Amino acid sequence: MGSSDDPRDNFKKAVSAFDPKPLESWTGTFSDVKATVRRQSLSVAGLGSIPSVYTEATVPVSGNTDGSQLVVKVNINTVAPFTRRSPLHATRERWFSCSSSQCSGYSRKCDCQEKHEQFRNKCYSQGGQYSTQSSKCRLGEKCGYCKQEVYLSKLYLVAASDGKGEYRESTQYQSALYSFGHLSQGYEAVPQDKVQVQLYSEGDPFIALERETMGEGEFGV
Repeated sequence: MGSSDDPRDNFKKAVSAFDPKPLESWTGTFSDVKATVRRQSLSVAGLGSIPSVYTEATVPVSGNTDGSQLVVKVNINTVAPFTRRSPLHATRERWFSCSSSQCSGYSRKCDCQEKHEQFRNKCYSQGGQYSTQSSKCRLGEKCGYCKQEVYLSKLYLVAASDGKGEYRESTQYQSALYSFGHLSQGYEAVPQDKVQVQLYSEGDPFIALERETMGEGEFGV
């Protein structure tokens, strides 16, 4: 194990190691739409402008759906072909679980009613709908969840080096966006007629920044 006492050190090392030259060859198609290699610059306070390179295409939803899923066939030079299916629409549930941190009373017998009530009221203030599951909301209970409807707008994909100078879909990163799971994508509040698809390499500073800043895009609390 290793870790620096400088919070930005891991990020700086990633920036130094980043070689975008192979990515210039990332031409091809996304579901038969012509891809374009894009060179962007990140602005990171104290570190300046940072290169980032991805290949992208806008895929129409029409003609690229399989039931409720957008079907993205990645056919990019030097990247082993792969498909991502991603839901056009998701129902995002954020659950309130009663934990000791928000529990009122004697440890073994506490409940989170006040904090749950706040969470429920917060949901409605954010335009969500709430489902209450446990009113008593005792320690360890799943008390309820806030529900939001979202629609895929920007799909982030990640490729990793193979051993051999080319690329394949990343194992570790199912998205370039923190927290890097398959539903860590760009969403909007209403249905979309097209989706922007962006393919990054694992070592891109965009992904490093997402990681080292926990999605915030900048360092600091």
